[PDB]
Amino acid sequence: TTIVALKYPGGVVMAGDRRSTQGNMISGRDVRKVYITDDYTATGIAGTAAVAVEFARLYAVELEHYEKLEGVPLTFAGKINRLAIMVRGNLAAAMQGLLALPLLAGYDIHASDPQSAGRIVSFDAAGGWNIEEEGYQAVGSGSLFAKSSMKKLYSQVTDGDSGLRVAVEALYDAADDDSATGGPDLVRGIFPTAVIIDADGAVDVPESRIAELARAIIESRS
Amino acid sequence: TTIVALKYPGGVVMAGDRRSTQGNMISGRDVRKVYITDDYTATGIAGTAAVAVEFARLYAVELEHYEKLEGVPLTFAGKINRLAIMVRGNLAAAMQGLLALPLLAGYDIHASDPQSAGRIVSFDAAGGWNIEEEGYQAVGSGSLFAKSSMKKLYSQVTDGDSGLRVAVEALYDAADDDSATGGPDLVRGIFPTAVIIDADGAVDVPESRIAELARAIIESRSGADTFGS
Amino acid sequence: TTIVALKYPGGVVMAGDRRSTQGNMISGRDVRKVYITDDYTATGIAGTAAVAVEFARLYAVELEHYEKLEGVPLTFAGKINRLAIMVRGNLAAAMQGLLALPLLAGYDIHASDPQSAGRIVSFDAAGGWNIEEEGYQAVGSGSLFAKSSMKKLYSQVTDGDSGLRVAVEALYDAADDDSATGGPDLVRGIFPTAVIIDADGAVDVPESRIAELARAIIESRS
Amino acid sequence: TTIVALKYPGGVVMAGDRRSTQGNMISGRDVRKVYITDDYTATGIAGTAAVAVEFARLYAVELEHYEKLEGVPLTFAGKINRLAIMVRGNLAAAMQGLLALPLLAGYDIHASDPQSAGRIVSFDAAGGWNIEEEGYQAVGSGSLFAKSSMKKLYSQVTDGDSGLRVAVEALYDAADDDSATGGPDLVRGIFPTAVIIDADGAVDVPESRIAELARAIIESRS
Amino acid sequence: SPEQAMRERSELARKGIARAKSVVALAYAGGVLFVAENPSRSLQKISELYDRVGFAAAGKFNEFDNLRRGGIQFADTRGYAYDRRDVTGRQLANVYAQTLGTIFTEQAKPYEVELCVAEVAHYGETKRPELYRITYDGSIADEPHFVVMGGTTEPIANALKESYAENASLTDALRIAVAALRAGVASLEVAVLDANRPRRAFRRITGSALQALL
Amino acid sequence: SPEQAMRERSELARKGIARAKSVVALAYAGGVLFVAENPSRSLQKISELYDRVGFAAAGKFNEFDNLRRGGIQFADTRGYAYDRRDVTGRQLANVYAQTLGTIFTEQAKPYEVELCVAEVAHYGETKRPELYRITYDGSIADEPHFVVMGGTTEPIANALKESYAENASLTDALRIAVAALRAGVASLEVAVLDANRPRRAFRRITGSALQALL
Amino acid sequence: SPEQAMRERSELARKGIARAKSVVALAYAGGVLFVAENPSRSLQKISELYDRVGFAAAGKFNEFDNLRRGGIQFADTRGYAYDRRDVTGRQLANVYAQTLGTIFTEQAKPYEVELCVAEVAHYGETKRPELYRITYDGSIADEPHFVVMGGTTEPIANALKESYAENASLTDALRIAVAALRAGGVASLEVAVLDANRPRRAFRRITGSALQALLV
Amino acid sequence: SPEQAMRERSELARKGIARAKSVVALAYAGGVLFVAENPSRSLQKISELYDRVGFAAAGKFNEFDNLRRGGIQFADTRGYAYDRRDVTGRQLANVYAQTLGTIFTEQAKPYEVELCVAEVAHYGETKRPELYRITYDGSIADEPHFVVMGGTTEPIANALKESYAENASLTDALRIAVAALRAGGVASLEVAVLDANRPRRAFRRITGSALQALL
Amino acid sequence: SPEQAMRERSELARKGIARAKSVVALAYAGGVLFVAENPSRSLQKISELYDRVGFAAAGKFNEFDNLRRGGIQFADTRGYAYDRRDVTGRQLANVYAQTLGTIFTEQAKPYEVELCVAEVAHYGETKRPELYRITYDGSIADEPHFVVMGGTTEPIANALKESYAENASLTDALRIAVAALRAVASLEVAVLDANRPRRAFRRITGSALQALL
Repeated sequence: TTIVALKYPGGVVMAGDRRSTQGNMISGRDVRKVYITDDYTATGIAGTAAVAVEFARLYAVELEHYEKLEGVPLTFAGKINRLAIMVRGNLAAAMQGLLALPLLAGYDIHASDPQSAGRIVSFDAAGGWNIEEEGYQAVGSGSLFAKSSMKKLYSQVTDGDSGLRVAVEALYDAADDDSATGGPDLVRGIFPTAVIIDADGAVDVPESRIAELARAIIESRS
Repeated sequence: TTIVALKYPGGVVMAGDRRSTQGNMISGRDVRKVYITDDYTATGIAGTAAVAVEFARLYAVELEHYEKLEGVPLTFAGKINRLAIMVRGNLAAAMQGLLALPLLAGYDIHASDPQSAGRIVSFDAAGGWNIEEEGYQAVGSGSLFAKSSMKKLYSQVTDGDSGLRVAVEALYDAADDDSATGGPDLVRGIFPTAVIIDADGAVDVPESRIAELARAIIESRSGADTFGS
Repeated sequence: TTIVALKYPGGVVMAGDRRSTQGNMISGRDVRKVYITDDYTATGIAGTAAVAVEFARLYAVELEHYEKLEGVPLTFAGKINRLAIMVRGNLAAAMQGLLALPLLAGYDIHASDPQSAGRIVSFDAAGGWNIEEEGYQAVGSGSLFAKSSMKKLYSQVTDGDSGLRVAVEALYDAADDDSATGGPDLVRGIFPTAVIIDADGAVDVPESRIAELARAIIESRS
Repeated sequence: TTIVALKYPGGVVMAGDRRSTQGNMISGRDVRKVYITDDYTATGIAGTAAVAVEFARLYAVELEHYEKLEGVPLTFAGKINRLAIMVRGNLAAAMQGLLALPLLAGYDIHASDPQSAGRIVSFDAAGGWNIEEEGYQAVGSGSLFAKSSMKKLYSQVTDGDSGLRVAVEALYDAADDDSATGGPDLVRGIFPTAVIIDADGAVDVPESRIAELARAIIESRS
Repeated sequence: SPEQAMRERSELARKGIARAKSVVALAYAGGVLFVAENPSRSLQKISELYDRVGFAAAGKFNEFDNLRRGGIQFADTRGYAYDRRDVTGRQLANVYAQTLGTIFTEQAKPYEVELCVAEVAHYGETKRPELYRITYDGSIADEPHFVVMGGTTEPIANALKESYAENASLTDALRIAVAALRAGVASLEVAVLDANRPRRAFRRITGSALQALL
Repeated sequence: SPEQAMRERSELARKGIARAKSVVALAYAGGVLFVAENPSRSLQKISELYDRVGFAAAGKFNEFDNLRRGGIQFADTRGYAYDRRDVTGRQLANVYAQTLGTIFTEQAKPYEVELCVAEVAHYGETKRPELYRITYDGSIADEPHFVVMGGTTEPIANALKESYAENASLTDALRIAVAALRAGVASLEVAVLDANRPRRAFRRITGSALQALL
Repeated sequence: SPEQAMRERSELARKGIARAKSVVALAYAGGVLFVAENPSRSLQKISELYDRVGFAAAGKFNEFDNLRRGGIQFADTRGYAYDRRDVTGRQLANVYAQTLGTIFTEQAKPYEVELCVAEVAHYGETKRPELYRITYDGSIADEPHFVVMGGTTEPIANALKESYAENASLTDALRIAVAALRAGGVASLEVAVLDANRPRRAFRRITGSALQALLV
Repeated sequence: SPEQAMRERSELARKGIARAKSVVALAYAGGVLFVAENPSRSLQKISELYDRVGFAAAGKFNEFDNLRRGGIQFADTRGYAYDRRDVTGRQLANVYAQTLGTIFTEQAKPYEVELCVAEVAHYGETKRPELYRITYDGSIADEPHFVVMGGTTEPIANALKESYAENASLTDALRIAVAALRAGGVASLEVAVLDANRPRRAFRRITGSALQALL
Repeated sequence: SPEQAMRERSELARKGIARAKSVVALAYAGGVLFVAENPSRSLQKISELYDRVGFAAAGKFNEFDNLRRGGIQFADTRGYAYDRRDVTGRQLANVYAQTLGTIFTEQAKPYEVELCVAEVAHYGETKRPELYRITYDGSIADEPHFVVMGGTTEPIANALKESYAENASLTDALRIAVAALRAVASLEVAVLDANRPRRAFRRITGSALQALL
């Protein structure tokens, strides 16, 4: 698995691959790993599938539960803290093979400057969090590859679309090196999924755009 | 990681590096390890990040909790005790790989002599504490290097700025010998963070002074290297 | 560490070194290991610093707690029993590396004969206590050396002054053979600490007097 | 350690040595191991000092507690059972090195034949008790040597005096073969302690009496 | 109203005991004798408590049987925790005293009962029998010769008071006892704590064997 | 009867609060101002709750001090579980409302107290101050300019009702506050939530400093 | 008189609800509409419960806010336990009914409140809206067109009973509602709707200039 | 009426104590002396509490025996947790005071009893005996020479108030007590002393021929 | 009838305190002086709480001794959990206020007691003594110069207000205390001596008691 996140002016993009494995065996080809948690937040989780899904689901419920009860959304810092608490709570289980690591991306409507309102937060197995300051981050078995790829491509991000293309190319580079990450599958029409977040909220990126970008990336490598 | 603290006339300075590691891999470049706990206290924590951060956060809340409840701040000794209790409480987890060691620095508004009101307290994994009487202390994987450096440089500390400089130089010396400690990053403009505390309270040192100090140390180091063999 | 205690006609003296170690590394140079527990009692604790300090602190509070509650101090035997209970209660943690052994010294106000009112009580890790009848005792990694030293110097003990001198020389001999025990530091001016107790109560010995004894011992051996 | 107990017509004598050890080191030279539990009972305990002392102290309190509560003393059988219960309770700890074994001696006031009222009860680590019918018993690291000695000397026990004398010789034989048992210390004037119990109750034997017996034995073997 | 309640509860209890059949216990040469007016074949108002200790009661059966069981519970537990010979009639009486006292105080309804605990000497031992009477409110008292409980006592008490003579034979005693009851076998429950049995003194005297005595 | 209970319980709370000294809280250009009649140096009726949230009370000390502590407990726990900025005056008011509501209903005696929770904007932020008043019965209500509690309020309320100047100076408010307070310095407890402060808004105005504004 | 007591208890509650401001909920072409008399800046009587379920109440604030929170608790737990689609207005009404019934029976004082739970159809389903009214004693009842609670209801009820229009528009429904509320402005009202046209979370507040525009 | 309730409670306890036999405790040269009117062989009104501490009570047996056991429980526990010599008559009186105070307040019925805790000096020690009286409501008071409880006290109090001599012999002291008592035999008296001369356990009963004699 | 109960309980309490001996505590130059009418060889109405905090009470002994123990429990626990210097009288008084408040409300009978907590400055420190009075219902108040409790207070008090001077010394204030008391070995006396290094509390007994008089 590989889930990437990056910051583009005025927004954030998060994208993930579709593969699932059970040892060397490919057990899934269309898993959706990036979720829209609330109107301005997206979560991508890597590791043990069962736990990853439960996390995303519980987390979104807990964010909306706060909103309804208090009439106002949790601050971005509060959202981070709640997610960190959830991860820390799974530490014992994680040591037994039930490890799940999330990657958080969002747009802080309450930040000062709107072009820099994008947020990326990574987490370690103990719940330690870190607000990424260098523009991008990644989690999963192919994260190192994706990060080294983004390092060389980030300078090309100048808008939502170029950002999305870099994200997709990073995922592509991850699959190229990590058998546990799935590359774009042309035969079946399955591509990475992605969420874009800006002042207008979190939006699922249309499959068709990712496919066009994918093909262009492939063509370019050929 | 390396966090240092030293006493200077009328004050105390605490500074920490910005690195985070996962084995050999550098996982963080801008981690802030020194926190202002209250108006006259600062905490710097080394070890497992997730625990270190929780400690600083909880400890600060506990100190402010007491103040609001009782209308007056805890005495410096009470602050020490509360932190020691927190460390002791993590002893089982620490053995399981969740170790975090703090370093405490403060200014005691109630001490007798204001020029000596600075305080530095170190802690071991069992919560054992010790108020330092030699002017400096350090914690983290680069602490031995930093202390041996400060040992030779402490006589240059005659005020807040020279103390800040010596602290930064001690962190530099730690990064020079400990790959787990991050030196000044000139390309990205990332430098150690620092807090200064005197009778007027705890204050964050401006990045700009730290950045100048760091370049000056580096330039000095280059010059001296060229002069010798 | 080495903490010594000896009986002299009319009282007791207890002295301790100031070193702290982390393996082979010196971690402390001026740790105070001898505490005045109440007006007629002193405690010296060896072992794990964190636990040693907690013991002395809690013990003194417990003794004074009883005094305020019942209007009268605990008998000396009651004091011994309370300390033993505290040690026994740490046996599990001690088996795990949190071992702390105390040495108790006191002047018994209720004893019939004042010249003999001095008391020295040693403790083992299980809380077993023993009221020393031979005049001196020691605890810590340098205790054997100190005891062997006192055995040959004890006959010179006739008052508090010769007592305190024999105590400092015993600590000096302990440091001479046990790297974990700190000898007098002439460069920094750090010396062992000591408490003397007689019918008039427990009193901290002035550093300057210990410094004089230490220096004399040193010039003598030179 | 060696604690011996023998029956003589009309009573029992119990005697113990004074040594304490920490491995090969002598850590005590004047430990008192035989306690007067109530007016007609004495307890001697071997093993881990901390536990031994606690046992004797708790046991005596329990016996007197019953007496004050019910207005009469526990029957001898009840006393045995209570002690047995205490031993059984410490089994877990004993397995972990906190083993302590008591030896019980007493005069039964309710027994039909008064010259035969003496009682000697031994205990195993599981609390199994046995009322000795052969006249003597011993407990501790030198108990086999003591018992084998008493076997050859018992015919001499015709009264409480020769019984005390035999007891002392058995302890002497024990120390002659077991380094963990202390022999009579002529230089320091320290001797085994002893308790005698007859129809008039339990009494501590005067040290001067034991010292006289000890010196005679030494002269004899000389 | 701490004083009114006290009186009512006390009355409620006394009344219940009054409407109940009578029981008598007296010292005699061979032990203690228990005799109660008891129509029922399988319901017992007299019972063994421990080796040398007996129990007798009058009042509401379910309530005194409850106390009987508790007594047996207490005795067996003691004897086991210490030794058999450490259990005594005095301890049992003391326990009943404390128990009824508590019931009388904190329970919804007082126990409509009156108890008697008796003890004889151990085999071959020589000791004067002991009789204890515990009442619904926890009051205790030891009678030197006999105890009467249930229904109208005075008439039975006086009849016995003039009748009794210690060291009497089992039969003379049995007769004196029955007659006092008469003042206030198929209708009698009889038992003795027999000092000559080696361990368990308690023994019922029933059927033909009872006839002969009668 | 159930109406008698409520009637009776309600009267006690009012009477207790009535016989107590008065407290006033009002918005001003720089934050909120708290002024209470207090002859005590060491016992406080005005306190900090959280970063931008203040507390003031009138009534039985031990009872509102109790509430004050519980408030601090609540605030600190919420801020830690989520984030500091998630704690609000509205939440605290809500909590007190629920707490007093419960006390008034299920506790032996109602709490003879009246509370006020106030909140100012965060540093550099721009928001109108908020004041909440919670009664002994859990009734809650937010005043737009000022709140008065303890003793005879009407006199003080009307007096203040007259002079309120939104966005008044600190000295103006202080001065105005004392008079309304007076119509009903070593005997005053004064403190403000200073919107101008970076984190912790609460601060006491005492001694010479306080004198200065009188 | 247990019954008599249960009489006073009940008057005690009714008189609190009586002395409280009024609230109205009505069905309309676009969903359900909630309108209550509310001067407060920050204390709300109308709230979202779940995706297509709304809440409105009248009476003692601390008491119905308590119920509101419990409702949200119940809904979120249920949705997570099973699925979001499994949560329905009927379930929530049923829960409130049981809850108030218990309070009314075993608590020191009855809750001086009256609640309304409303449901709109999920996105795209054609379903008529459901309005449920739960009273202080646990009684429940579903109204087909509108619900009124708090203060003097009859006047408001009748006023609404006469101008009620099904399929009525948001602006039309709003005015109709605000009128009937007068019978018994922006600064004084809390307005929100369960907008059946919303994809997931139907609930939304109509405030400020927008509420202003609608009143226009 | 709480004021009324308290009154009824005190009244009930007083009546119970009044209808009960009398007990007396007085200082003497060799210790403290306990004398009670008691028919019974087996049920005792006077008991040992600890080393130098004695107990005497009047009232409902099951209730004061309850307090006696509790006292022994308290003493033995303290001595064991600390040391024997840390247990004192004052502590016991204090405990009874607090205990009775609680019973009198929160229990269904007050305890119909009156207690006396006495303490003599330790062997070879020199200290004036101490006597304390704890009533049914938790009120405590220390008498310097003697204490009287149960039934009609005034008659016995006054009779003793005149008769009393410090450092009286045991025989003399026994006499004043018996005489004082009737003013308001062995098979009807329970007698015991705290004998300051005994090395550890002071308490000892004077019964049978030995008692007869002293009479 | 919440209002009736409140009154009766309150009455029951006031009466008990009324029939009890009187106690007085006053600030003097030297810190705080405690003087109470007390004939007992063994029962104290004045006690040390913590290093510089004192306690005095009037009413039913078993009840205020109960409070005294709880206070010592509270102080020792706090000082251990934090530091000795974190324990204060304002704190001990606050605790008593809450405690009595609870007793008065939820216990069978109210506590027939009246308490006074006093605190002096730490050695070498310079601070004005503090005196607190807590009543059977949990009411608290700090007096600037003196506190009177038990029996008929007004005669003792009123006498005190004119009689009182600030900085009156142990002897002068002490007599003023005894005088208001009337308005030797049957009296208990103790002071929190601001001049002692840690434990301020100390009893003035025997011969020294008459000398100061």
